[PDB]
Amino acid sequence: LETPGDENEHAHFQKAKERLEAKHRERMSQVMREWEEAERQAKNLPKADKKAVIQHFQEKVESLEQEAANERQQLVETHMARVEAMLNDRRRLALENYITALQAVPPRPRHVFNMLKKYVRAEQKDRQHTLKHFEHVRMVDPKKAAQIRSQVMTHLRVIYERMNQSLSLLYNVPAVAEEIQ
Amino acid sequence: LETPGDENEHAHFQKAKERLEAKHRERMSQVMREWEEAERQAKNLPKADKKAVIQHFQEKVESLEQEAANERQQLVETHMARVEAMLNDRRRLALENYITALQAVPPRPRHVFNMLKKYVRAEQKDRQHTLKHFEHVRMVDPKKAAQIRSQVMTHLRVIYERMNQSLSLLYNVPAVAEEIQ
Ligand SMILES: [Os+3]
Ligand SMILES: [Os+3]
Repeated sequence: LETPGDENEHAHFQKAKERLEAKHRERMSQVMREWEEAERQAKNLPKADKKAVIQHFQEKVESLEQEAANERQQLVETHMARVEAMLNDRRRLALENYITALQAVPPRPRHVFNMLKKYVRAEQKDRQHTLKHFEHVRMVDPKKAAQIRSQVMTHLRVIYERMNQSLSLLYNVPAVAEEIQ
Repeated sequence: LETPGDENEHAHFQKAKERLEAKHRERMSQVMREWEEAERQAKNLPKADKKAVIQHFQEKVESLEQEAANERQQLVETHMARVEAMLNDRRRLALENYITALQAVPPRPRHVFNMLKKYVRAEQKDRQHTLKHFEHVRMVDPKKAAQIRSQVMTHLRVIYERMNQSLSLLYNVPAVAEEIQ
């Protein structure tokens, strides 16, 4: 995670969640094994002791379940972070590329557009992505999402303003205006 | 979901979440499209109206995000339900199969055990599965999990009692006792 090179991320990301899982079960089952033995003694001990063993290990697992939590979030935040940089970086590019329009003999009307749908579908990936991500916050931590709606509302609005502000660049190139539209 | 036959479930399950996703984005983007147009009018209207349009669609999306929620849970509960029946059904079987031991000439010491690890690893799938499932409740709806810990604690305990109570059937067959152990 702190190094990784194989381009495709879902690959890696999947692999990290994967081994994150092959790791917890390991430490977790060790407790379900330390617990079983544990009770195997409070078997002929007071019922008060039986009870404390239960409450002790009942807490060790919460401990672990917590570690893993954090541990897992730490993974996600990265992905998201890595995902967004891709998404922004691509977008920015298609801008110049779609900016490179298709100026020459017949302004490659098929390229302009070919290029356009890149920007568009791209910028949609943003919107589509910004949204998914949020739903998560809506569920998992309803309060967390409350705070962050004002924040993310602004974002979506930016894309909208941008997108149209992009299409509105045809208001600088008349030929392909009615031509492509 | 109400019919399905292709054995493997993860397959289907994946497919259902899949189309559940190809469906929401559809209805969702329609709102992000009904919203954009909407604001495009409150553009020269009072700032009070601009504000209501915002608050109206801000609520239509919560609506949808809610539908989808429910809609998605409805999927999960099935899977879990289908998953558990597999898990129980298999287990029960390995019991008789592992019960079928390996009685004959040399009580297929390699079969008894071969059979055993089926039961075991099986019953672990239970424990492993019961646990995963719960972590979900711990996160998503912390309160939900609080209620249900007493319930699921009992379960895990049952497997434990069972498992050992199974191995302890060798206390009925002496040959393979020291023989396999
Ligand atoms: Os995400
Ligand atoms: Os599950």
